[PDB]
Amino acid sequence: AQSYKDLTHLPAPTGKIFVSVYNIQDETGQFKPYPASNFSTAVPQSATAMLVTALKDSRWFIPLERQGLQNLLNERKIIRAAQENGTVAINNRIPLQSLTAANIMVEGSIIGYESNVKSGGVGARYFGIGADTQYQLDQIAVNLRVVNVSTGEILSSVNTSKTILSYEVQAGVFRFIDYVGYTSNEPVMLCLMSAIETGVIFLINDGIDRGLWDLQNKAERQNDILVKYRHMSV
Amino acid sequence: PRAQSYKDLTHLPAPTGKIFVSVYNIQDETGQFKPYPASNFSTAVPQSATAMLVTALKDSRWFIPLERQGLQNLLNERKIIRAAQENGTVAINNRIPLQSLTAANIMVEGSIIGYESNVKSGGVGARYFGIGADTQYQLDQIAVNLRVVNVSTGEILSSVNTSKTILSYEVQAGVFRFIDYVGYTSNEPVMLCLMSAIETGVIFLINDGIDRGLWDLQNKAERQNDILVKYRHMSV
Amino acid sequence: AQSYKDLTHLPAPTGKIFVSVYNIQDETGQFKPYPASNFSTAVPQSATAMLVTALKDSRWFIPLERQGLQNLLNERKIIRAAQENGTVAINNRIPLQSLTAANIMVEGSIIGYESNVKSGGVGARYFGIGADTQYQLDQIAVNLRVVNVSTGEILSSVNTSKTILSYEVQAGVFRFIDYVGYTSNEPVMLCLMSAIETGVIFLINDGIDRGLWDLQNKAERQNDILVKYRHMSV
Amino acid sequence: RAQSYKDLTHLPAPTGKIFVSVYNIQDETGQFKPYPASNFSTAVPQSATAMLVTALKDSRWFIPLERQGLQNLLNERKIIRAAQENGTVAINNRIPLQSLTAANIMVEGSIIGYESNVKSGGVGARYFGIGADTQYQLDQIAVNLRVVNVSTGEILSSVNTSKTILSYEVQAGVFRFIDYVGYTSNEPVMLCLMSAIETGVIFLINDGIDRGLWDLQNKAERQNDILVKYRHMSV
Amino acid sequence: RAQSYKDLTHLPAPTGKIFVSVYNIQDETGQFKPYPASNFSTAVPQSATAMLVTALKDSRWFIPLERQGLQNLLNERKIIRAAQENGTVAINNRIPLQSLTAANIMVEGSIIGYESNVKSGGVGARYFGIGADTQYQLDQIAVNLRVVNVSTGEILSSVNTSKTILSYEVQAGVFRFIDYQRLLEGEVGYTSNEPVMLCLMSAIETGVIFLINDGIDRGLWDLQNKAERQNDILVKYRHMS
Amino acid sequence: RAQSYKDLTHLPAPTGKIFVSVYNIQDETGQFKPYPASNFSTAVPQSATAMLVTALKDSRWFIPLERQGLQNLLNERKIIRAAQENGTVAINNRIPLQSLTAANIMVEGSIIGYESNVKSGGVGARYFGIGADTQYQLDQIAVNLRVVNVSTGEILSSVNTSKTILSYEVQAGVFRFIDYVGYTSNEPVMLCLMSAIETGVIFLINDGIDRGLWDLQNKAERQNDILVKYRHMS
Amino acid sequence: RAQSYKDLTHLPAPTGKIFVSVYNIQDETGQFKPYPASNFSTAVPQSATAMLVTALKDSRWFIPLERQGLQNLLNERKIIRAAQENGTVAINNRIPLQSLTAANIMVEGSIIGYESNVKSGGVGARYFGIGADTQYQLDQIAVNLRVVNVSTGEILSSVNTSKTILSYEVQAGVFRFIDYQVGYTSNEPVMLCLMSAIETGVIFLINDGIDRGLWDLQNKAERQNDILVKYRHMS
Amino acid sequence: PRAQSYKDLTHLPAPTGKIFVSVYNIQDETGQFKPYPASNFSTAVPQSATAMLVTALKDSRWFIPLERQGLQNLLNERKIIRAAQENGTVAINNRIPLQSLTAANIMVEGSIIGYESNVKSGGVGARYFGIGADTQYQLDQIAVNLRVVNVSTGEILSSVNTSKTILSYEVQAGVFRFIDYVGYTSNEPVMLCLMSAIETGVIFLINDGIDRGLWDLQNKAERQNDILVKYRHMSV
Repeated sequence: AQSYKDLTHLPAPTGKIFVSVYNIQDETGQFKPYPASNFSTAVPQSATAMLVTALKDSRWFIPLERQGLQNLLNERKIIRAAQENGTVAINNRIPLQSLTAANIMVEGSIIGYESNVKSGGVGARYFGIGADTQYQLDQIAVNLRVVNVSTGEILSSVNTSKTILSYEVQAGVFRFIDYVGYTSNEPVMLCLMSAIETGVIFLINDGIDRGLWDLQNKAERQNDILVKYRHMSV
Repeated sequence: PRAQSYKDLTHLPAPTGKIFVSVYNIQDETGQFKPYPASNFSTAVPQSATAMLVTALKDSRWFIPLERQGLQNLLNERKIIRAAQENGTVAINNRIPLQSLTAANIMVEGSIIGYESNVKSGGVGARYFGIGADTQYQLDQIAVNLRVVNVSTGEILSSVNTSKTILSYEVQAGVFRFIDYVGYTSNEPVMLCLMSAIETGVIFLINDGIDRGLWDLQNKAERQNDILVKYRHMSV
Repeated sequence: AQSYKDLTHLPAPTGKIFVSVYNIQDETGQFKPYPASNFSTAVPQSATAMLVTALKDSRWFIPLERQGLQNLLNERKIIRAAQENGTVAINNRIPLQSLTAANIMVEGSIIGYESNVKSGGVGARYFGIGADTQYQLDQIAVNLRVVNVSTGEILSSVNTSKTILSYEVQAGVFRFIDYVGYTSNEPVMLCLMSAIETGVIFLINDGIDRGLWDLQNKAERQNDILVKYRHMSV
Repeated sequence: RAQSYKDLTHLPAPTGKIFVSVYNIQDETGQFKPYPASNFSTAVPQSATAMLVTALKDSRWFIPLERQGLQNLLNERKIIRAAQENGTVAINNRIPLQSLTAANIMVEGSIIGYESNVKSGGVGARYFGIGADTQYQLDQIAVNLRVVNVSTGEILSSVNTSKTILSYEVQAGVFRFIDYVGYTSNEPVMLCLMSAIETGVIFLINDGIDRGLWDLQNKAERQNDILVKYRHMSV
Repeated sequence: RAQSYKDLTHLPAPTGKIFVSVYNIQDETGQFKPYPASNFSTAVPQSATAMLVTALKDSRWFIPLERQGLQNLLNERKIIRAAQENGTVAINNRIPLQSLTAANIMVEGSIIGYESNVKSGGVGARYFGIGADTQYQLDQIAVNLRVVNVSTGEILSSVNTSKTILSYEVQAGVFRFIDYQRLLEGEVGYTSNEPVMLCLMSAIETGVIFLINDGIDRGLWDLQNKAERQNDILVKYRHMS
Repeated sequence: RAQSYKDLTHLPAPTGKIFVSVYNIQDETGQFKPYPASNFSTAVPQSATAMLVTALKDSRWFIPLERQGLQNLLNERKIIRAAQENGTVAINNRIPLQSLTAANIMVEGSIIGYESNVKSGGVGARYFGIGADTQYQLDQIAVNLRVVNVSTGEILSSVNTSKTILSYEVQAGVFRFIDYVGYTSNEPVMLCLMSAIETGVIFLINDGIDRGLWDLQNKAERQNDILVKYRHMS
Repeated sequence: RAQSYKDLTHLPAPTGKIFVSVYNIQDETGQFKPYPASNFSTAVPQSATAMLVTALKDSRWFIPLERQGLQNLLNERKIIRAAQENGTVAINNRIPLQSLTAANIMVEGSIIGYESNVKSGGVGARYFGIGADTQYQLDQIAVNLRVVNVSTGEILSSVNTSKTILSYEVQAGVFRFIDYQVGYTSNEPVMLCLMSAIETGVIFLINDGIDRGLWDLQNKAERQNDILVKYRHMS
Repeated sequence: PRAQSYKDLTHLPAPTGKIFVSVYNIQDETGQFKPYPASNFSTAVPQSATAMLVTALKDSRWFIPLERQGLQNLLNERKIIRAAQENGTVAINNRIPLQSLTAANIMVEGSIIGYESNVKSGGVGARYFGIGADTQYQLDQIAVNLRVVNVSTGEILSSVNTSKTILSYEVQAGVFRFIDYVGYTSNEPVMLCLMSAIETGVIFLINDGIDRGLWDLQNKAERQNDILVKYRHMSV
């Protein structure tokens, strides 16, 4: 997808930013219609994992684990129990630091989702397909927030929407366009990822502008990708 | 392009100074879900009013929202910070100075108190949309209540109510025509509805606060600002 | 609507009354029938929000927030922590009083709800529509109680029933009859709201008669609205 | 208003009114409404407790103490005390606290059974006066009320009432009914629940007379028309 | 009123009424009503404990002690103590507290089975004297009552009852019924109560009589007149076991 | 009464009855009834535990100690002690407390399987001697009973029983049945559960005898008619 | 009884029986039965843990220690201690308490997958010997058994078994079956599947343990036993 | 036969020494269940990913997995042991020497992040499977995410994502022909998909770790290994 390429070729910052990752909540309230199970969610429930990946892939952030904090704490208990008596095989000693802290924490909401099946119309032209074949429209809105831990104020809050027309051309292969491409992943997931990745870039952009963080070369503020995504926020 | 509610909200007259306000949840108190063939669990209304409100309070240029949903998370992070620096070994460039959590005298809270949606044909919609009297458009109505509570006393200072009614139909794949009891939107209508209501509520809120002396304008004359009188009139 | 106009034009009391607002529980047990979701409630779940609005709008009461008492308390902790060390910017100082108390607390129940689709009969006659055209009947019963915090005894206990025949004439506009007028609100919404509004007035009347609270002008005990709602209460 | 209400509100007086604590009346019918109702729609309103509290008051025999929101009460009292302990509160805003009113008996109960069927013609049709094609409704609710001695925990009384109501709609939202003749604007099942609880309160008062828990002001009134009406009902 | 009630209300007297703690009778049938009922509609009423208490009282053998609402009781007693500890309460309003009454036995139970099917013709049609195409109902309930020794935790008594009732509606809200345990005797009764409830109640009332008999036979409690062990009702119910 | 019941109530006597604590028999079939039953109707009764207690009592080999309501018991004993500590209790109402009777063996169990199929013609039709289009049902239950040594926690015995019952209704509420012909007034699936549990208790008794967990009064009677009958069944 | 049970009950003996604490076997298939079953009817019986315990005993290799109901155990022991601490209990009623027996190993597991579909013809029709239009049933279950070292928390052994059973009914409640690599059973097929799988897992476990020196055979020569080598090859 | 992923996983080059890793759950975060006529409660994907991961980590010969799911059970058993020998009376042949629970510097965790399943006919399936264009095969797609966390600092060291797509159809009862974007399988296709994704996940993880200097190979000659290069190309 284009978002992944843009995300992976940003200009570099002075240094990577520590950030603690809390959840991206699904707040659409939406599930699939008949004949799905009543319990089948309309959107994957994996936004947080995607965010962690998107933050790392940006080359701008060091994500700190918080979802499984209790597990972390246990493991550290077990380490301490294994070395407090000074008998542990030295090749097996694990030096413990204090957990890395962060001044900002990142959180989010999937704020909306719409999906409908369509045929012909504008989609059929851009795809180069028959005016009777049925395609899909998937739209997701994501909100990402960065909170200041020192004060509890919101440092940054971007909103992204991605809308994707798609249709199956081969078993398990989809052609799609971002309001032209090939994808092997489900359209709805491509949408969720693309929205989250874009959100991270929006995030990085907003932070540069507000002096939360700066680029290695301030000259690189006018990088093609950065202005591309800066303009997607009007 | 973007709704009238957003435009009005983002061009309000300024307050003497921005007001800190703590935001807790906006509950969906409609009791409503989508009918067959929806999943029984599909909510009629989006479940993200709180995020929308935080964004709208910020966008008004009147408020600095303090997020409280993850207060418990915030507090843990501060524990983790203190534990990392109490021994004075942390790399000086990685030191995180802690202030006190910013406090607020007022707390804003709310409810989505009503929602109705039905599909319609002909009538006023058909005329204003300029469509066939057999062609179907949709009506979405959402009602929101916003309350301001005094943290020092616990008195409920303000309690405003807004209703937004939106007529819509899809004209192109993923594009909707709408009327606010004509515009175009790329967003699903029930969300356009909820957003407009929340944004309107924040404006109603600001007005009520001025009138009750909860907060004051920078320019005392601008009590007769076009936007403020517009929304003042929607409340009578 | 009539209830609202009347509620906002009550004669004034000697002084506004503090009251703690606790929930109005939905005790109908009722949800919407096919094709609604099984989980769709028959009645909105916002009676309490409406009570607070009605109490303030009566200009008789000062409602004290209790649903978010725990949040309140937290904010007060945060306030104290921010100023106990005396370093806070003097203009950023927030003086804390004790939470305002109340001798009475108001609570309630939605004790019954009926909703049915109908044709012909009285509706058709008064609405002036075909005996084949369909209207809705919505009926709600509400109970409001005022409790003495000092003794735990019930100070006042009023009951209201609102019955509304309605039908849609235009997209989103209903003509209704109160067992003719026009409303933009959903009928069940208007029914619940009207019952609660009427309830507060019933409450206020009962309170006057039982000496729980007094009017500035005792002569206005014969106010048009007050006697109107006194007549309904029998 | 129904006969039950009339009777309840015209009982002979007791020596002095009785404090009684009311905790919830549980729906123990296990019953919900059939298709096309939501699976979650209860057959019977979930508001019996509120109704009982009202009925206890209306009888003029009892002063009901509500306990459902006891924890809220307690909080309010915390807030009151915190507000005046430092003696700075304006004397006009001072709230004098008494001790919460206590009671020796606790009343509790269950809705123990419910049946509803749609009927056509038959016997009802005659007292209603219509053809074997019009459909009327039968609603039957059974309630149990218990009185508990708080001092000892003995269950002093356990009465049972059944109300059966035949009804059918004549006008939109207006019902004709017969109590195994009147008109009601209230939904029949709710008229039934209410009539059951009201009747129960009277069964309770009678049973208390008979067990020496309380007696009448005027001993002659021990064989009052209403009290005797409902005693015969209870056997 | 059912025969079970008549019999329960005319048992011979004991030396003294027996204190008993009443805990719940659990519905362990696992059964709900079929389409078109709500999935949540229970096949059997959920009110056996309320009925048990009434049956224990109506027997004139027991004094039931409240335990379902034990926590509420305790609260009320707190409130009481708080109201008179400062010695200012109006003397007419003073409430003397004893210790909660104890009991050496607790009674508990299970509804262990429930069967219901609609039938036509057959033996029912004969004994009811109705058309072989008219529909009647069969309801069967099984109840288990246990008496537990609180001093030792041993189970003192565990009786089992089944009541089977054929019924059909004859008038609006009036049912004619038969008690399969007397089917061939051809006696038919009328009831205003729903059949599954008459069934539940009749089983529970029978269980208590079974219970009183077992206790008599095992010396858990005694009759005033030892001679009255040969009372008609006691041998009637002694034989059903 | 069932063959199982006759056999259980006429076993050879043990040297003396055995105290055993009874904890639950869990329904571990995972099975509920099909359409048009309620989704919530269990396939099998939920009263196996009460049945076991009755069966253990009825064997004349065990004295079951009630543990399901252990917490209630303990409460009752608090209440007794509170009523007598002050030495004021009415002498005829005095309750002497012993210690709760203890037991060295715990009995517990699982219903591990259930099958129900309604059938037509075939072998059933022959043994019943009915029309070959008339429909009968097959019910099969598998039960597991375990005895645990409380001193050590070792599992002393683990027996498994399967009962399969063919039945069809011949009179209203009366069933003819066969255990791979008899009459029962009880529902076939209950007869199935009960019979399995009764057989289980006998199995248990045999295994205990064989392993020296407990002994019979006359050691020669190991060759009792009933004991060998059920011994051969496994 | 099936090939798995005969085999489990005729294994070569170990040096001595092994204590193992049994915690649950979780159903991790996520699977329930389709229409017209109740939505809540599980595809697979929920009794794997009871079955494992039975299998472990039946192997004559293990002594299972009950842990599912450990708190009940603990309560009963409290009651015993309470009954004899005051030295008055009748000596014949005295219960000597040891410490709960411990174990160096802990056995745990998961049912990790399940399939069921109905079929016609193919290998089944041949091994069953019926026409290619007559229908048989396929049930397949995958189980994972783990043995964990309590001293270190490392996983000591981890076997995986899949059993596939083709089946169809010939008489009411009697089935023809095949252990897809012919037999009779009175039990439901998915039952025989789970049980055969759990029994196979225990043998796989015993084998893996011998090979890794977790436990030893009486006679190391018996390493080439017919049953043991049979199960070595299926792994 | 057995999937290529398994074959590749079990023939990796050895690391300098095997690495202890603690494994907590792999959550199903697809939100997906089976459609009618399945039970509403039937999950689309097996709920046994964690067992499968533990199995995969062992099989790679790079890791020693420490299961933590029953940590509480473990701890209880150790209590029981200690209580059983603290009085020094236990039978010597039954004596159990307790070490400390083995610790690990890294902790592995993961999510099933996506799942789609469809029944299909004709197209590529009919061609490669060699079946009638009306004959039905199924498509299963699963996406897995594995994360490695530093237990000493809480930094998330690695987060790899894998997708497996499998076309399949049953050819004989309980035997499937399948294609991994022809082979035969006795196991169910959705399980084959989940297993293959997880195995691939582990190799991706090993690769990422080499790259980030978390670990290196025993034999320097093996730095450019065919299997390691194969699976790097699937990521890029």
